[PDB]
Amino acid sequence: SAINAVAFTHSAKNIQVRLAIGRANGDIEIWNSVDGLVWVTDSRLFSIGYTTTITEWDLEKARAKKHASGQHGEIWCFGVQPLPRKLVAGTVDGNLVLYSIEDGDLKFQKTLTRTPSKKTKFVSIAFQSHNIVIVGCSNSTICAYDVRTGTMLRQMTLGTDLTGGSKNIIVWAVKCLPNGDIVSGDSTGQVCIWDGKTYTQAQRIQSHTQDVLCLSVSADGSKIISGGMDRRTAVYEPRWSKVFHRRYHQHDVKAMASFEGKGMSVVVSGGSDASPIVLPLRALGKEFHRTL
Amino acid sequence: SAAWPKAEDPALVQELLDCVQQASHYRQLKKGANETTKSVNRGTSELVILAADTQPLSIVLHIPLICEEKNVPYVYVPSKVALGRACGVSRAVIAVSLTSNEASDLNSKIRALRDKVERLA
Amino acid sequence: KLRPETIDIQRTRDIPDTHKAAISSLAFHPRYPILLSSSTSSIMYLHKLDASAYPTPNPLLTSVHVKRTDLRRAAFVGPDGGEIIFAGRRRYFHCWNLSSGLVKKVSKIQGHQKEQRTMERFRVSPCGRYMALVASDKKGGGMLNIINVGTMQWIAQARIDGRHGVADFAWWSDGNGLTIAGRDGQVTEWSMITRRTVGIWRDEGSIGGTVMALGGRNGPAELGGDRWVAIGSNSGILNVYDRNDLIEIRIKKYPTPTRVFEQLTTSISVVAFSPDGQLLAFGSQHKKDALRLVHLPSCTVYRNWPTEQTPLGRVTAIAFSSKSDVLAVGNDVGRVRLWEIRG
Amino acid sequence: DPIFSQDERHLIITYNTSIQVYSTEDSLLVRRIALPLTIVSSALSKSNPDYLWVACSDGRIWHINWTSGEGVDTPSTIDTKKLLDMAVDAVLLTLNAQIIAYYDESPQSLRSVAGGRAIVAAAKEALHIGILDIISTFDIRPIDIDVAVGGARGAIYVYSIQPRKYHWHRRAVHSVKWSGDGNYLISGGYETVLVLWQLDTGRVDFLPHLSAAIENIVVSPKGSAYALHLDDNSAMVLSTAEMKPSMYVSVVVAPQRLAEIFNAAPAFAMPPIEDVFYQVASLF
RNA sequence: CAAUCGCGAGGGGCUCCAAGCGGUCGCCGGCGAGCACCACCCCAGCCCCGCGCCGCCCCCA
Repeated sequence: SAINAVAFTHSAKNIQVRLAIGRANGDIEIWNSVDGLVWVTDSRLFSIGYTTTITEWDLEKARAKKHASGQHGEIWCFGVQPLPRKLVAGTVDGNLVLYSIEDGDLKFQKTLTRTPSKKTKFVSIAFQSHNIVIVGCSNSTICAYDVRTGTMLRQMTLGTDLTGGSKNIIVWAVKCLPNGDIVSGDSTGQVCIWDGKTYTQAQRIQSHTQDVLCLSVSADGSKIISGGMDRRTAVYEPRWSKVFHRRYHQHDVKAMASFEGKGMSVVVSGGSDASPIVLPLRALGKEFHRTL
Repeated sequence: SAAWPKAEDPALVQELLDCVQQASHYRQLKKGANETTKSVNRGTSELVILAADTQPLSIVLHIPLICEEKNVPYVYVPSKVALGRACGVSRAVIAVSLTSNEASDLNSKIRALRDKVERLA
Repeated sequence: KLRPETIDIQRTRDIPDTHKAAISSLAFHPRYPILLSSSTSSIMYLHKLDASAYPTPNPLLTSVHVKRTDLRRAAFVGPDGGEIIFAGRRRYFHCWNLSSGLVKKVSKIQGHQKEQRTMERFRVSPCGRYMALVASDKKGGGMLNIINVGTMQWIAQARIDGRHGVADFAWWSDGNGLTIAGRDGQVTEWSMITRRTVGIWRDEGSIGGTVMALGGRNGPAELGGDRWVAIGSNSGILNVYDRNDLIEIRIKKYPTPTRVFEQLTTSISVVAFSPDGQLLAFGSQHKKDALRLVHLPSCTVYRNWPTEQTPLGRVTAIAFSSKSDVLAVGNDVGRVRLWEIRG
Repeated sequence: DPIFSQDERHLIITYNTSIQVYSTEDSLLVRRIALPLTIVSSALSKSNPDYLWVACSDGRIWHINWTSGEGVDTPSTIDTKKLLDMAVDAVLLTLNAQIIAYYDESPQSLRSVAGGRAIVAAAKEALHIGILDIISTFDIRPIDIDVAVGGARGAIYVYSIQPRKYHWHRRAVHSVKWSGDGNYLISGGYETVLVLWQLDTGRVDFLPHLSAAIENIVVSPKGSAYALHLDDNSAMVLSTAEMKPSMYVSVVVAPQRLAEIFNAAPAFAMPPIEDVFYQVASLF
């Protein structure tokens, strides 16, 4: 019933762009228990549930074409590389697992590296550049890697959980910038933009009260859309600040997806109120819309 | 290069050198390449670290052979000076080996540490 | 002007007042020959440095009992030296005037009281504008909260990553940024104007890293203009780096010290430069005469002072004067001793 | 509307009957200065003196000072309607429905922007910038300008095109001002809480419990003490980070290397001493 | 400590007694300690969650 993943086909004629949702039954639905899904373009979508299988999905057949799997354990994130292709998929055991998307086949290619602590469960990824990766962790750390060599760049460690109870900052969502910096949407409500050349933080914007589960940037690097375990989304503008926050949603917001083409620059959010809800990017322009 | 079990500077090197220092305080530590080689050939060794900052690394490339024969885990840290004052020597220790006994919390730390080294190799 | 291998130091008569605890902090006034002494026995003392004084030489100006705090650090503020900010382990810190006689209690750092349960580990910039506090929360890192002392308000934060947080840090001598010694061997050259890290670089082989000082002239003006940095570790080794050789802004990730200082065997606890940038006094408080003294830029340890028979005690704090001509050593039993330096 | 002195130790308060100055350091009122009603504003004179400028509800321009009682005799009535708003610069300008200086909706207030001048006019939802939510109050900072508008609700829009919502207050805001170096946005409210907007890393920290009184706050000339006007007929000079009222108003070379210059080739078969001297001076 | 107030095992017909135990306001009551109930790691345990064996009860047979 609930949303767990949204993705647009492109993000930039009659070019077939489509919208791919993942419904918490296990379903997938496309507009004009699954846990993640991406597209690939150079266009086919890949999804994971909680099990270790990462599966393609043929659309005109509407059947699970070309399953893939592996040894390690539960995939909790994956993503595709940009151009100057593979997949990177981080799991519970601290492995990050590269899958090959050589021309048509989805192969279990290679496990590059893994954290020494088994108690570091990865949560999300985003790609700072072509060949180097940003991954959140179940501890306070988010961490960079290189896939040319597999190596482990600087741990970008967040603090403790000050507000009460737990110790660990569980980083639920990580995204990137065209500027070269990376936003980390952690637990405890906060967001923080980390610098990209030196991999340290530069700003720690506290807006939400409960953990930001998802966020997404504009395609020009201008507006940042966060969405939390509260009923709350919030926008950010230029180093940065927030503008406002309206409870568009009714449960926690669980998945964002932005699009900036065809004269229709919209960002679509979904959570656990079973109601996908679409926003413009020009947030002072006009109202919003929702679809069920 | 030949340092295919290269330990990562994000705190695995730090836990290696810290356990080097604690084994140095429990006298479970054979320091230097020759005494490391004696501990591996005699089979007393529980874990062994080398240094990839060796100026010719061939002079420590010989112990991964006998560590593969005795089946003890080896791993390289990127600084013989950090290994040297990790031991507490006032010189540069190029390769260190650290043994164990029947009952110690240090032996537990060796066990978890070569569990992480087994996650590398 | 003093030559590298042999120092003309001499024993000036000591401070009369004795403390009931170890001397946690000493600080000379930046304009006048005044010594500020402060202990864990809740008491600070101001002394004027006149060696020909009578009845008791180096007489006492005033003796401030601060209630219920144990003075971990007291420091003059600014080039003029008109304020004394002091702090114990307690959740507040006072500032005190020297032109009006106002004691003010800063008890709230602005939405970061969760982040700060001490005030003890502070520094104040050489231009006197700002004042960084070690925020006492680690879980694998450490941040410095920067205070505007004209308002006493938090304006910036300086998180670095490590295991046990910040060891010890130092303001740039221009005041435009920091340099932070963490507890894994990572040292961050932070920038206040951009409020961003210039670059992170590693000490030579540091396991922990304990203390840090900084100072000199004709250094990198993009790194604050201060020339030498000394970083001390758990192994008692003090590494001394020229900060002109961190530039290759691209900081060299693995630089080489100008000199490794390996004379002391136990954990380096104090480190200081003379404010003309010609002496480095460093030491430990786990052996008796664990105080060494270094000529800069030549990086040589003086071999004639101290001797077997130099009374130092377990050195808890040192301080150079404003003219780099009087050294102060306070020990584990609560006695300051003073040495004039000639050159 | 309360105002400090150029040398910080004097506070200045207008009442509904007179003008009273105060010692910020020591005590209560210094001068009862006569000011009849047979009140719009009071600021300081800008360029040379620090006398005063008071405007009543109709045109009677009092140019009156402290350090004396001089100025109790000379009003001015050059304007015809009852005066609504009032601002001085350096050069006086008065909002009457429009300006007179030296438009659709009802006027609210009018403020002046420093030496390379600009004007900021304030109707309900309009606001007029002049180069050369329903409003309640607003402040400003130059250097090229930034305007913080409060509101009849608890939304504090910030402008530098798009505002920023800084909504906290569970009623109208009564006071919004920029702090000092522009880092914080010190705001007040009906509900006795003096909120410090962080405006950096977007946190809030405040002074909650007070005499049910917050309206018309002012900031020190330095980054120091804020003075609060207080609806229980009280002002309150609070120094900063105390949040405690200060005023309530109701060549080193080792020898062994030169030994190593002279160890091999003992006296004969040594290199010639031009070369040995080049070894020695090259060591020095 | 001083004023004050509450509940109520256990026993007896909504009431009665009582072992006890707590709260509030004043303490010109006294004592003790202040990062740190934290950082790094290891061994277990409470709880909650996964997957597979048995222990038992089944139905045909």
